[PDB]
Amino acid sequence: GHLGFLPRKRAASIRARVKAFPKDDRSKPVALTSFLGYKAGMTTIVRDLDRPGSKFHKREVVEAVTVVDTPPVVVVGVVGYVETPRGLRSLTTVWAEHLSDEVKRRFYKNWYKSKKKAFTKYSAKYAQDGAGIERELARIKKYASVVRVLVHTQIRKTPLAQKKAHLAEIQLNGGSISEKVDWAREHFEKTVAVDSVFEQNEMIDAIAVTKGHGFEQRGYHSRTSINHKIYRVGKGDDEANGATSFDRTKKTITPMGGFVHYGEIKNDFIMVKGCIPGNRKRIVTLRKSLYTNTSRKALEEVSLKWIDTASKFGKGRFQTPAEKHAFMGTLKKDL
Amino acid sequence: NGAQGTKFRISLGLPVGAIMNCADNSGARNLYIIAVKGSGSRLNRLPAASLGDMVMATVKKGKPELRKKVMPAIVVRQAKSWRRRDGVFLYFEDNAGVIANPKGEMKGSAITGPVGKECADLWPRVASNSGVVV
Amino acid sequence: YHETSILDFVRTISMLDENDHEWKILKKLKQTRSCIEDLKVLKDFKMILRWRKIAREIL
Amino acid sequence: MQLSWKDIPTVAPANDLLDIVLNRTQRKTPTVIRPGFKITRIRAFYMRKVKYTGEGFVEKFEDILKGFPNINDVHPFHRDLMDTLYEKNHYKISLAAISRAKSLVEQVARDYVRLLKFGQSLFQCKQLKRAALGRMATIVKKLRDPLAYLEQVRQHIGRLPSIDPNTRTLLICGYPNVGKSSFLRCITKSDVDVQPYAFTTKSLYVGHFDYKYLRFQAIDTPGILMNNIEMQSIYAIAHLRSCVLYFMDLSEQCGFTIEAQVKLFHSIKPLFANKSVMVVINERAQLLESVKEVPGVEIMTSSCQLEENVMEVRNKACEKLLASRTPFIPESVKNLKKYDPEDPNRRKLARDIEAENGGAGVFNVNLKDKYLLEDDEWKNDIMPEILDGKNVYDFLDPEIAAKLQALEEEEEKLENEGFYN
Amino acid sequence: MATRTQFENSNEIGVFSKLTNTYCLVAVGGSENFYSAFEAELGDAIPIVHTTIAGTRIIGRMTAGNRRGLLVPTQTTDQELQHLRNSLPDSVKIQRVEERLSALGNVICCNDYVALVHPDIDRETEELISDVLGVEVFRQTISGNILVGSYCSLSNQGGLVHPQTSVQDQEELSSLLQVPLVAGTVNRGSSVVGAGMVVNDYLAVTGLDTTAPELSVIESIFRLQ
Amino acid sequence: MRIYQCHFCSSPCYPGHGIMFVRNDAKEFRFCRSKCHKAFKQRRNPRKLKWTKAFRKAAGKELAVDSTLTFAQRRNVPVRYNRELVATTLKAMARIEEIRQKRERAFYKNRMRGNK
RNA sequence: CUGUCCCUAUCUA
RNA sequence: GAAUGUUACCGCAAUAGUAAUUGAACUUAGUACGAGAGGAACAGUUCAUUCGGAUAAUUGGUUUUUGCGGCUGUCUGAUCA
Repeated sequence: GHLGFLPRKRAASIRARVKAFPKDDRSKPVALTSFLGYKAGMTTIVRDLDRPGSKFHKREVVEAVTVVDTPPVVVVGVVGYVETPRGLRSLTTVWAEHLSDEVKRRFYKNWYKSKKKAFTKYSAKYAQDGAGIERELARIKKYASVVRVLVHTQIRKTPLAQKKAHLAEIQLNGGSISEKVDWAREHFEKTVAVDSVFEQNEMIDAIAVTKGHGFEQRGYHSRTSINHKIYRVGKGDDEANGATSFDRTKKTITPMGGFVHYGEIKNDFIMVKGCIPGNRKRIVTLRKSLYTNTSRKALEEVSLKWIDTASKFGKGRFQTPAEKHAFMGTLKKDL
Repeated sequence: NGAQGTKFRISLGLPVGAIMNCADNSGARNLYIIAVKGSGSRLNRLPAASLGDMVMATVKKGKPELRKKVMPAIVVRQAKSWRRRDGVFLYFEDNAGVIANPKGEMKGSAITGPVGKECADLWPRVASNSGVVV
Repeated sequence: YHETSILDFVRTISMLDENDHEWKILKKLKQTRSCIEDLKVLKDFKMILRWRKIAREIL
Repeated sequence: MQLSWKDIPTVAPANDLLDIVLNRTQRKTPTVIRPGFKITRIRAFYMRKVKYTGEGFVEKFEDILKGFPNINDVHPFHRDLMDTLYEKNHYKISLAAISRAKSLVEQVARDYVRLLKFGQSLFQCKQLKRAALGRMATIVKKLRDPLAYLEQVRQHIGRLPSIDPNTRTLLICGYPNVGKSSFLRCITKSDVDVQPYAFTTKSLYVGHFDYKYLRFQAIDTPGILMNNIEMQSIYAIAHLRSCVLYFMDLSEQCGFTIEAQVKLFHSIKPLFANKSVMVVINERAQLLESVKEVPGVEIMTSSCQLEENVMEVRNKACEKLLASRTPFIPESVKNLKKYDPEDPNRRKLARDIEAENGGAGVFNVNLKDKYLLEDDEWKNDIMPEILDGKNVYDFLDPEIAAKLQALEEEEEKLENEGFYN
Repeated sequence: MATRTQFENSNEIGVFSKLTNTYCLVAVGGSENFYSAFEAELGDAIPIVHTTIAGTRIIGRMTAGNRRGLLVPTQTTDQELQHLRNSLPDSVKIQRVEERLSALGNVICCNDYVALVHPDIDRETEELISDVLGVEVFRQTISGNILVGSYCSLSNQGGLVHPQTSVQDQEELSSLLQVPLVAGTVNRGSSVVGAGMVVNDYLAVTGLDTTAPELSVIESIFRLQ
Repeated sequence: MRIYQCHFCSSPCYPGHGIMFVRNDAKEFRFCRSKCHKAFKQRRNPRKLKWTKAFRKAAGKELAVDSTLTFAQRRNVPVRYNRELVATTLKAMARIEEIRQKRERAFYKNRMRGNK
């Protein structure tokens, strides 16, 4: 067993809030420290191994990498945290005066019966001659010692049927807390690209709730996995995302017939080797190593050779419908 | 001695008490596994060998000279499916092994039958006496 | 490894070149070549036995 | 072993050995009991502790006996060498003392264990155990002198040379103070200065050298003029199969006259006559004719202050001991200069490039820019090798343009006939 | 004349590398001291190619060839073949061989004029070896030893047979090849002469453990000096 | 990387997928899925299964031999890897794939025409 | 020769 | 699971527990040491045994998919089923 993981009780919520954030270099440029996403099945990857010393140097190796759907994240507010003897305290919060229907639904448990008066009063007062928002911004700039940004996922841009977004706070690691809120102000109602927070070969640590198992209570507990390298970052509009520099085949990373228990990838996604806690359709948050863990394995780049995108349901001998048609040829139902 | 690298955790399917054909012209017919050197002692686990592993075995069949004696043996065939680094899973025709001194020098002048790539790359002397590598 | 000329199977059961005129004649029969040499890969032995019997009857 | 007994375990003195044994007994075994405990339980506990103490003593004594080599049961050369340094009878008596102590300890432990089981009370059992421990301590205590002697001889034997009489060898003999070790310095790796006083070398020195690829080594001796230092040389000369070289000083050095040296050599002749002797001279020279009366001895007139004849003597000693379609070579290889390791301007090997780049575990050899190509512009090979699930390597070939043109011609000849409709 | 080295604290010099009169092959590893030694002994005089065979570091045993051509087993990947072609001049032929005896280095002992092969090798492979390498091929076994390549080293200047070679077998081999042959040992009495060292018309590399008399015998039999 | 052809089914075998078997003859049997491996274990004849590509080729249900299939010859002689050669080979492969599709469609139409 | 076991996993009422 | 106006969202942390473990492959090493015999180590990298948390991307196992196809037997007068 492992007494450190006890109690093995149910998680507080599906969204496992991040307990700790990486170091805060107050001189670096403002940037986000975490990103949201949804697990989308898994796939096999074969690539060369540029790793001196290892016997498999200059050799191809088969590996399994998970695929997480990461639609562009949109910022809706910021949180200012002051330092107190009883720990960090949130003194105030602000909003963008405009909230997508997803977050508005997130604030209601019975949406269709609700009057949808989520933020009408606050928005009306926001449209005054200031003095209500600038006051809070100045208060945060003065007293707050650390600033966190509130964002939500674009569920309506996801093939899932949840139709509800999840609020999450992300710490800002870069410039002084005044520069932090100044940068946040320019990003209210804006969207942050997935490739801006992470890049290829970068190591990340995932945090999510694992698959539940019911009475044995087992599963459905929060877990953290560290030292996961990013193999490739793609975009929904970037056709042939599964086309490596070698494969160069105009095929998307989405498996033939769609993912198992999941839809199709038509948005930005992050590819990282190994598995991640949780299952498909589970919301996952991504952190970056919590520290300078830049080992040789992290430092070395991973030049992808081929990406598996065959039919994950059952088995598969072809990666695209064109290959199946060419190999099988014409059929009775074709003509 | 004999080894040329660090062990790779391939699938294990040859626990203690197993019998495998002696794939060499040393005259031995089969080798009986009594222990697996270098293995970990788990609770109630039977030490399990694999391709490229050095284990101690006794010649249960063959000429009387080799009978009743114990000498180190190197596994050349496992017959159990295992994951090679080159994607596809493979398994050999049947279990087989060779007898050699702890220094890796084979007792037989030449090995017969297919030889696992992992064992050949880990035991240079075995590859020297091998004629069919995979 | 075991390798034997199945062409000489006429003179043989324990097991289970077109230059020679005998094999050319035996090939003219409606039988046969597709999988005769694939013994290890092959109940098909019955067809091989029937072909051997036919060859013996012819010769 | 037989070469150098450096592996003998340290012989802890009586006080140290007893302390170690008692500490082991007190630590490993339990020591908590009560009068209310079962009588059989207390008896078993005390018996187990006594047996553990006895077993520890027996193990220590057995290890000491086994590690130490039995002088009588060793090679005669090594036997006599040890006898000269350590009196053989005294060493045997010391070993017998340890054996007797071990036997007494075993007998005491057995007798007390037999008696201990009958203890009717906790106090009686404790008294019996204390008596057994006192007996063991007294047996160990009496061994203080033999234990100290064993420790001293162990600490001295480890540094002894690993002489190999069976191997062909040469022995440097002669009078003391004749610079006999100077020849050793200039013929082997040994290091002993002239030290103009005679008895610099209180122990034999050995040095290795190779001639005609055959292994050889030289043994130095203090010299002869009835003492341990001189006595050990006699057995080395006799038992060893090595040839013996006699050193003589043809000068005022060492004070001994040439006549005295010649007379001494003749007097000791009956002992090394069969060793294929040689004489090196480090009216005066007329007496050398008498020395030459022995057919097997030469006269190497020399002076050990330099290498005037050491080079020739090295080969002479070894000789005396032994007496007892056409190929294709590319012009590039013949023209390329040899890689001079000491020259800083030598061609930089992969080792230098790796060192300039980093450690062996971080620098990766790049095969690009090394292999030849039609054009070096695209040296960064990025060969896809896959196209729509098809193996390009199965299609890569030159002059495929003609095949494609033929296929196009076939397509044209088939389309005009209306094959497809 | 000859050189004594060790690869990754190993004495099987010939197992991890192959040497010819016009090219050399070495394994891949972080510690390139083997490559550094090869460059010191040969440098830019002849190409030095890093190439693995089916991912194995025993390329010296998996592949066999001469100055006129090189042979690789079926298990060799197409990428490895392409790299070999790029790194090797067109004057040396490269031809993949499909045979049961994949251990070409252990099954085929070949020099620039004559080669020995395992008798069980099929006729097609023997013909391919004769054509591509342009050398005579004869089925033979050194004193009953089946693995001629591992237990025999051949070169235009001479050849070294395993110590247990019968005198009659030595004379027969010398007559077949016409070059002098003398029984000997390498790696301080190692019976695998063809694995512990490599030799060409002008260069010989042996294990560091090789004794000085063994080095002298190797030089004399090959007429280095 | 190599997209091997299954010994039994003749279908492509991408890396990782399928299983392999080693025979004493040094040949390797590649199976795209557990179905083919189990069928081979029972020693069933591939030429007697209605769904095996070998049976279809022998049965004549598909074009057994065509000019476009000669380009896929296993070439054991490597090439100097000229970029112009690479581009020409890629274009030729695409055109040959299109021509093979057209010829297969024509063959199917010829085999189908007549069902009056 | 067998899931007694290495080492447990799965289905049914 | 009521409770502190009600309802919902995002949060800090006093507190209780805690975890990783040991080995081996190579430059350094045939270097210091050493007559020889043998033969270190730091810094660096690469792997491994046991233990623990997860996943099914490939493979092994499992079928009231009963999903398909066949087989011994009988019934719907039989065949289709």
